[PDB]
Amino acid sequence: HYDHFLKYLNADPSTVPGIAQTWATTAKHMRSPNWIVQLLRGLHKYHADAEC
Amino acid sequence: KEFDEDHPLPVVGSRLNGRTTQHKWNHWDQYLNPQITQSIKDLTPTPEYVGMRCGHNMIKMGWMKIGGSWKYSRGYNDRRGQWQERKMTPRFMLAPRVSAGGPRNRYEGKLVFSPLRLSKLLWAIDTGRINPNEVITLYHLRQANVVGEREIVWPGFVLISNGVRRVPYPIHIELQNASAESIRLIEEAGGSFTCVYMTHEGLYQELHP
Amino acid sequence: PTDVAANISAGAMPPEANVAAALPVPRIQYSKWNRALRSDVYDELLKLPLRYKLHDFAKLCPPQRCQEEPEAVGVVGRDSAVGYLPPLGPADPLDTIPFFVHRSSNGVLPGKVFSMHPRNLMPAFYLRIQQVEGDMFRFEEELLKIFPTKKIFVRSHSIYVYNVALDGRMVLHHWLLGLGF
Amino acid sequence: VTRLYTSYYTGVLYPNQLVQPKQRLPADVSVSAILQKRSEPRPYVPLGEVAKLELQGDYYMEGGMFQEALEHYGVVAKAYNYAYPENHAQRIGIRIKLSAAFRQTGRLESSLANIEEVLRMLDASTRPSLELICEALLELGITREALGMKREATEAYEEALEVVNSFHNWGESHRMLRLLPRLGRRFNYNFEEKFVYFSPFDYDRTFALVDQCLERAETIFNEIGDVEGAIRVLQQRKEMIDKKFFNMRDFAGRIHTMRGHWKRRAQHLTNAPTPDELLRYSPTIHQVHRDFKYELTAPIGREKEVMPGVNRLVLDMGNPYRRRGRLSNKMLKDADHKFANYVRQK
Amino acid sequence: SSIFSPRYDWRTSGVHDIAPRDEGDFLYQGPQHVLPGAHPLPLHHPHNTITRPVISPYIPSPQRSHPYFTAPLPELPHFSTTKPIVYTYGTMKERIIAPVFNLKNEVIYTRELDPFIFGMYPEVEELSKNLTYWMVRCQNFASKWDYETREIWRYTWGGRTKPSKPWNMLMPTMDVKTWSKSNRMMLTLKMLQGRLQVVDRLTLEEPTQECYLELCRNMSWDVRHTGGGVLFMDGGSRITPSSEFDRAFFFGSFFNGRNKIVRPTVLCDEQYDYNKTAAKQRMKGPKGAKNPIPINRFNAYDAMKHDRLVITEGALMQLEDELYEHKLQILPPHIRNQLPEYG
Amino acid sequence: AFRRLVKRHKITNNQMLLMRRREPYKPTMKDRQEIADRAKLEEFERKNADGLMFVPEKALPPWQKSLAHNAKALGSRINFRGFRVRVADGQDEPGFPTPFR
Amino acid sequence: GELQKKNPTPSEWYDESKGPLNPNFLRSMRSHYEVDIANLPDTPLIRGQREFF
Amino acid sequence: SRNGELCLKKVIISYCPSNGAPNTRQFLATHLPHFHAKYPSVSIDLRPRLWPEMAITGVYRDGSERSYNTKNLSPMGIFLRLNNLVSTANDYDQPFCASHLHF
Amino acid sequence: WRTWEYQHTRPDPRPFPD
Amino acid sequence: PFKHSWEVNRMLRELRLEFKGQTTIVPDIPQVRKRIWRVRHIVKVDVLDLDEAKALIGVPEHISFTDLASQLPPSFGRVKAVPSPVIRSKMNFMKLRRMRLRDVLHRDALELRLLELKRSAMKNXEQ
Amino acid sequence: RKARRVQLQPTEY
Amino acid sequence: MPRPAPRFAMGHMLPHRSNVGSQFLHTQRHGSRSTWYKKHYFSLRPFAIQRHHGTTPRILLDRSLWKSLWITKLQLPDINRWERVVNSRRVTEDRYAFVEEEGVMHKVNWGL
Amino acid sequence: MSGAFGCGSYRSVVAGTQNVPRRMTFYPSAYELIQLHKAHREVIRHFYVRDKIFDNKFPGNALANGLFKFVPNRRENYHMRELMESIRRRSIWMHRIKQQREINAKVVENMEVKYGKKAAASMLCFTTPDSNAYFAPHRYQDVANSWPNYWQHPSVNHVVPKPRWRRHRELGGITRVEDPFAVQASDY
Amino acid sequence: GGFTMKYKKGTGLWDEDHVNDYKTNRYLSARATMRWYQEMERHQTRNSLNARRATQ
RNA sequence: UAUUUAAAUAAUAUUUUAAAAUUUAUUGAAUAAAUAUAGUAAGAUUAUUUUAGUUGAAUUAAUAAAUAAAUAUUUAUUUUUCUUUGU
Ligand SMILES: [Mg+2]
Repeated sequence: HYDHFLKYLNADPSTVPGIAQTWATTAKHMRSPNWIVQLLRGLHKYHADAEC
Repeated sequence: KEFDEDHPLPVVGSRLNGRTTQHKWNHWDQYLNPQITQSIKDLTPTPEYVGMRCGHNMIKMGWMKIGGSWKYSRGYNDRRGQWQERKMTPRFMLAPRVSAGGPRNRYEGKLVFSPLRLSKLLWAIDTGRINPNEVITLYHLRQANVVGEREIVWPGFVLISNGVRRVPYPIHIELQNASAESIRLIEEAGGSFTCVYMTHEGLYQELHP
Repeated sequence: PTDVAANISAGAMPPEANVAAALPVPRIQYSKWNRALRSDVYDELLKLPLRYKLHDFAKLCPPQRCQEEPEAVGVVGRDSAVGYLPPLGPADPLDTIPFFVHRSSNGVLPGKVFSMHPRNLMPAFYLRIQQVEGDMFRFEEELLKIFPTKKIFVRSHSIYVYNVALDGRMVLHHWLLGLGF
Repeated sequence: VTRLYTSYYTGVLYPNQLVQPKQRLPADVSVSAILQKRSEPRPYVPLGEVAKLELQGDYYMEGGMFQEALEHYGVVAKAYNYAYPENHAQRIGIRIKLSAAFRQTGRLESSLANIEEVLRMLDASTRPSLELICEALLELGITREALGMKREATEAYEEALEVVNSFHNWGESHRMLRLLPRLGRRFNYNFEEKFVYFSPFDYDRTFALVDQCLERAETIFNEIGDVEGAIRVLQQRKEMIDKKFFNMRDFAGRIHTMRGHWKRRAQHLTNAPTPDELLRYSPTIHQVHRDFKYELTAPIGREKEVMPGVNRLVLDMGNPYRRRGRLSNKMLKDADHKFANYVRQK
Repeated sequence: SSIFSPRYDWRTSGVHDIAPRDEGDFLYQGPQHVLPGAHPLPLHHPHNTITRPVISPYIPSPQRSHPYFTAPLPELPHFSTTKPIVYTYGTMKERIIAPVFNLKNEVIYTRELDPFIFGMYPEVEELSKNLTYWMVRCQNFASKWDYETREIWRYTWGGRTKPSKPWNMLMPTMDVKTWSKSNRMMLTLKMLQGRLQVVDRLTLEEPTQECYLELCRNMSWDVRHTGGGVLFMDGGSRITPSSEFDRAFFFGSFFNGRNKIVRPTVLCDEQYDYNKTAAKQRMKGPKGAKNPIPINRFNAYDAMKHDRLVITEGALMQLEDELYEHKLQILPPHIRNQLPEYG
Repeated sequence: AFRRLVKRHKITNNQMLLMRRREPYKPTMKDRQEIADRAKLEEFERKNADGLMFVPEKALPPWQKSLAHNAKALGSRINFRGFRVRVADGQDEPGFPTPFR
Repeated sequence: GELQKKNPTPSEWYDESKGPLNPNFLRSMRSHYEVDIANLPDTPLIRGQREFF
Repeated sequence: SRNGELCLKKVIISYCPSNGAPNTRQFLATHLPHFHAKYPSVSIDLRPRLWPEMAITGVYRDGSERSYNTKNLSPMGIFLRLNNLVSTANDYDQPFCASHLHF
Repeated sequence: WRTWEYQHTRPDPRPFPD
Repeated sequence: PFKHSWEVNRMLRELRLEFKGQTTIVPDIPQVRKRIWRVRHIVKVDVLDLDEAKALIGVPEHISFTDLASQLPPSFGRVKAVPSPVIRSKMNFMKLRRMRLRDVLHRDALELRLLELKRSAMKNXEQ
Repeated sequence: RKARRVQLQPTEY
Repeated sequence: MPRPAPRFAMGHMLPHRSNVGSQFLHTQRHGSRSTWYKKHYFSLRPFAIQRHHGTTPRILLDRSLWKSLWITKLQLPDINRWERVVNSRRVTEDRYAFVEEEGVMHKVNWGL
Repeated sequence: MSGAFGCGSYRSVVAGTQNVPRRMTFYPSAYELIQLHKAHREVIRHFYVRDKIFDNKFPGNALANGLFKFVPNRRENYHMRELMESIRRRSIWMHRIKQQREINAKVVENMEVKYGKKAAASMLCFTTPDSNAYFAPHRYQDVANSWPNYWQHPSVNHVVPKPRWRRHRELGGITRVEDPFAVQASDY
Repeated sequence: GGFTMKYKKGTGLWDEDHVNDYKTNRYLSARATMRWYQEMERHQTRNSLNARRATQ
């Protein structure tokens, strides 16, 4: 999560949604807590969808 | 480097500089200025090619010149292990046979299909080789040349959904033994799949109507 | 670059991450039929110093919008599952790119990974690009800036990059798409 | 076995060590004529020891201690003035160095006087060195810039640009050094001989001279506010660099390991035709002189221009079937007369 | 001998006569002396313009991409290409217009060429592939027969164990893709060197040989063995193109000189091999493609051996019609999806 | 004396005539053999320092992945927890507590 | 006939800025014009620097 | 070169103007003016012919003749051999030994 | 015996008669 | 040294001695002391203190040796003993690659500056 | 004169 | 290019049968040599007697060889006449020999 | 069994797959047009081969000029085997392209009635910058360098060393160059 | 005899197409070219007329 | 069962002289065939001036154990350190 958060902070505005999706997928693969993976999916949706 | 203009260095040459043959036009020169290509000797093959084999590949000795030491030579007798078979241990008799036919025995009726990637199909449709309006069939695939004739063998194909998570448009395709994920993806998209398991003569009639 | 197995052994991570320490994260693999763009490597390319400006990943990725349209039409950019898009072109119009990269008949990029002496089934691989047109040496210098430690040869027909696998072919394709070819 | 080089190890003979002659201006053109066109709009001297002193002086000038470099240059310049005759290469060069030392010490008027003396000596010089004249006029430009004459400084800089674009060959410095990568016979180890490279900032000092010249010109243009001049200078500099790189270009030969064939270096290293001289003396523009008085072939009209002979009798064409039977001879009967009717004169 | 060999320079005297000739020998005057044949570039064939005349609007120069025109002349009728022009991966990316000639050595009009056919910049690898295939196919494989020990009946007389055999010799198989690519590259090389001439018709007033010779003399066609040869591609004309040759010209072109007429095509049939596994024992002939390329096709060897290349407008039309579908299929999808849009 | 045609190296120094072995600093055959053996043993001990980590069904060797997958694909159709298929082939028991375990 | 009566003088193709003309082609094109073409000066005559005839 | 006088008098070079072997023609084009400007005393006898002898001959001021073979040899090597010719006097041949250090 | 190596031609009888 | 065993040869190789008659200069660290104690019968050693070295070489006394070592370039011939000749070859190849990259980066930075100047000039001419 | 002439050799499987 | 055509079988090289080679290499026949004029290892190459090997010669000079041995009366109709190829024709000039006169090589009638 | 016309085959008919109201998507049918051109060329070639006539120009083989180059039995077999099948393939291609043209016209009408004239004209356009490149490179010289000879591109045309050439008459109208050569390095 | 693509033999546009010709040479004079064309036309006419005579 | 990345569809051949008598026939021990085949005894095998690694190791017939070693061809890992080191 530290590495992925550094990538999220240092990402490019057009690259933030993809890196957020990658973080969510890596969390689900690592079997992170359900609240963590839901928060990461929500953050990915927030950065991807303009109306969201 | 000369110290003065009055006393220049001599022009006496070394062996490296003196023993130099004439320059032959190479591929770079012939591509830069094609006015030099005036004969057939200028059409040199790929520079990766060295030439004919000029030495003997002697085992345990490398590459030797012709006429060299043939004393310690075994590649000749090889072209004309015991330490591993010293204990009478045959590998083909050590392990037993799982079945009389063997593993993966392609008997008549095994239904060994040829893989066809749903990602490949979607790529072809987005490219324009295949028209999504008409119903997709093996004949349409072969004519659009999305799959070469070498991959065709009875039974025709299997629709494998590799690397695909969503089909945006409905696709109406006819194949054999499509995977469950591919079927459900097409159904979700709205297209209608119809597993058409054909006999040999039926497949030949479909490919050459 | 975190050793999940070592962290679990030392007690720095929960013991449920053994699947993460054993198997990599599942991602749609980039293929010649499925252009699965990787935002991480594209961001790395954007951060790397190059002379030519690359398009944004938002424009490189095909649009993903509502699919309530009754009938589809022939837009140059439409919803595609495999992520196929026509070449966008240069990023800044007031520039001249010294080289031009043609696509193949199926719209695939020129990157093809071969093997040295494949009869012996040798794991050593190399990449060959034989669709570059224009100034091949500028493309070769850009490949030098991309892969610093690799051996890159150039000829009239093909540019060879030795000791690079599909993991490098995908980076080459990403850079080509960002440039606009 | 790896070498430690802890003992004395003599160098290896390499084609990059070939002595290259300094570029000379043509005899008809003179630097004073070019400047006017631009204005339109021996006794025994211990030269070894004085060269030691001059080397120490330029080391001082590079280190930064300028007054000591100035006095070293003065000593060795007195030596050269006594030794060499009027308007000599090392003479004008060392007085260029002396003017540079004077300018680095602050005596700008004496620097300008010395550089104008360099100009009037290049006037009388018969074939001055291209590098020497370029460095001299760069020195005069930098002295004018230090005095405050930035217009004249950039004028001298574009003068250097014009001279080196007009009377300089760009592909000579990489004539023998471009085909060196083809000497690579090993790929796994020692494969840097396939990637050998020689920076152009070392083998033709005039190129680095004009590079720094145009760099200072760009700085002066940015300081003044002449964006057109800055763009022009940058374009010309980039064009020069591209010319040099293109003359250095070459395609890659064999890539993998090539055992044997050690006698291929004779073909690898030779009088390699550089791309510059190729595109200059292409056989269609530099048409060779081919006089027919020494040959036995000529166009249809110029039949009598072949090498003369005694009692030349045209028998027939060498149809190899004439040695066959009477049927074959009847087959080739009319051929001689038809060929005569073809090659008849106008 | 070899360059790095002791036997290379042991002939240290006598090779030359001290006394020079009195008719051809001369002294070197200086740098202003023009020596016959002296040239800085290594030219194994030092042929110049006068000896080997080139027929083109301009002499091939490094400034010009191709020696022919770049824009239609307003004082000459311009004829566009029969099929629309597309620029592929190897095309010159520049308009090419050739000044078509008449049988009276006069320029009639100007016809645009095809960059896919005459714009595919040449490449030494493909040229060498074509040349090697031609020189290995044209050799006589029936004369490679040799004796064997079982064939010799009673060492010197005893034949070798593995002798050369007509069936054991190899005839290679070349694909139509590389064949067409090499032929196009050779045509482009001829165009760049400036020895390509486009004529409306190749027709003789009488099918005899003296009329052919008179035509060649009137249009300055060097046909002699020693002079530069000619390679004809007869196809009829622009209005009436024909796959076969004109009968009169085909009868008259049989001259002892260096002139060869070839079929107006650059493709070839797909070569098949029905004896790949040596099933038929009684087959005589080399292994490999049993359907080789005939002699009357265009080829790199004959194109290099013959100086001038005279193609007819019928041949141009046939080549364009045969290469249309190929240059359309080569295009990438985002380009070929626009062909019906542009028409 | 396994190779019976010794290599002739270029003689840059006269002591290369007196020397017999090519690489003197290099250990002899059996010594370097036992050295490499000890190094491989040390590397294996460093690798097995931590406990034997267990891997999922996907991160298994090919001769076991498909078998372990087909042994449980029948139960994978019905999504219910607490379903184990005790298969014969697989990762053996280490015999001690493991942090990965 | 129309084009010959319209254009008596050679157009911009009769230029030497890039390469030398071919005397054979000039002799062939001689008939299409009124002024002699094969008469070539030793200097690379350009359209802009000098007027042609 | 003895007491300010060159020993080599003539340099015979035979070549062909149209046949082939562009090495001698490259030499005559590129390095011949340089050599002639450096040593204007020696006389270069050029011989055009159909089948040229790929060899250079040096005739010295005492009747001696020294020939070098330049078949498919680069013009740089040709120039080097010509300079070796003009450098040697070709009047004797003695080995290099302690007894032959002093003539 | 390898009979497939030969073609179908009758060899001359040895010794040949006059 | 080649007459002795492989261990003494390894120690002399560490001391940077390959043949008979070679002389090297080493520090007085315990590692070098141990190596010389191991090979004390094949080499003869002389001792020079720091002041004795400052006298033997023409260096003033107000200049230490750390500054001299920091000033001398690291690109000296055979700078580092890499563990393999393949590593040595690829290090030299990377050095040549860095030279070529220096040149091409200079050219590309020039091109970038010219392009930015052109863009600024065009924008100013528009406005 | 004439003896047992060798023919083409059939390839293996 | 599927298995590009072999360069050694290009019909240009024909060496003596060596222990190395390819199955498609056309070596010289048994009992015959490669070079025609190499009767011995020291046999000098003939001066002007050329043997047109391979394809049919475009111009067969009467002194050259083509599927024939050197017959004096057949290859030399007149010994005092020298045949050359000028403008793709057989020109029969008078034979001259070089003699040293006044320090130059003059041409005299060879038969005389 | 009509899998060639694009509709469902008899197997799908028996299965009862509802695929008739499927969709109406625009399609250029460029690949189908290319294949139709190929098939038409092949049909014409087959007819020309079938209609071959002996035309012997030599007197030895002159007793065949009136006959066909085929034996009538083999001519009938050829007509029934290849010439008659090429026409069927051509008809299949034509039918598919006509169906797609009908669907394209319907899609054009739908777009015109939904969005508008210019909106549909822009939505049904495939023009791209690389399309402009492939079709006319003069409108693309500035955008990128796509020439096989990059050294002659007008962007990099400054590298070509234009020499000072002159036509000498004393040599016979020969073009030579005026500038002097460069002194090449000889030894070390 | 054996299998041979008789359906391919006679299909080419010209007579020289689809014939196993391995007795030619890289250079052919005027008589050589005339004899090559003669032999091709004669081979075609021989095949055709022999087949016709046999079947009749 | 199918939720994981590639590819230049090409086959034909593979030392030589010999180490043995059985075979298939004919004429009254000879005659003519057999590159028939010998786990295969022995020898001969055509081409200087060259450019990088080891000089006596390895040796476990047979259920879930990290790994045989030499010789030779290609080919890959520029991380720290006082110097060195062919993995
Ligand atoms: Mg090894």
